[PDB]
Amino acid sequence: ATFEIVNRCSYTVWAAASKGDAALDAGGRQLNSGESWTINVEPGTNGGKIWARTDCYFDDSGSGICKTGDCGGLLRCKRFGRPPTTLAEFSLNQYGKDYIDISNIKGFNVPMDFSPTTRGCRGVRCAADIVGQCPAKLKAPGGGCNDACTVFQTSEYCCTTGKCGPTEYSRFFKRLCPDAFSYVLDKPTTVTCPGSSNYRVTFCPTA
Repeated sequence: ATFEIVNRCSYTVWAAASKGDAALDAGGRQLNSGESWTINVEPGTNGGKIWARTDCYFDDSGSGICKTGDCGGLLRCKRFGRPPTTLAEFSLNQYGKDYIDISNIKGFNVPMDFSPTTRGCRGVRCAADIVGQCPAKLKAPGGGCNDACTVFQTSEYCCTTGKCGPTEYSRFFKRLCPDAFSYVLDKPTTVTCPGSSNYRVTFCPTA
């Protein structure tokens, strides 16, 4: 599958793509405002994620730090990033179908649209000003709005027992972005697409 990753933000982001134990394609790249990066994701990829990182500094060797979404200090991510990270999530060619969603379960840093570029399904978007409206106790100093599990580490927020309900914090994310996951047992907002669809992920789709 092809993913086009587009930075429509007025600021530079460092895109990342990983399935948790490996990079997808190159794994990461700098995107200046307006730049597009096309990657190729192997069919059958389960549990892939794409996200943006902000305020990064990398040396020549591709080693450094980012204020949101850092993946162990690497430009080319092999593992998932540090919250807060708005997440584009996908599993491809699962019994004939692709499954895509946006998630705020690991917080929010950059607004996002995640849409197919081929026919047969709809896209999803979370583009509200979640950082500006973020509850005081969830604000991340480096930027972004943390999820409550990251901040408080309780069974209820992290849904550790497999039983949990919505919370005042999850409802905040859900109010602002109804089409994104707001906690682990949220009513699924997953979209089913034809297997082997292609996609575009746009950072800052409205601005």
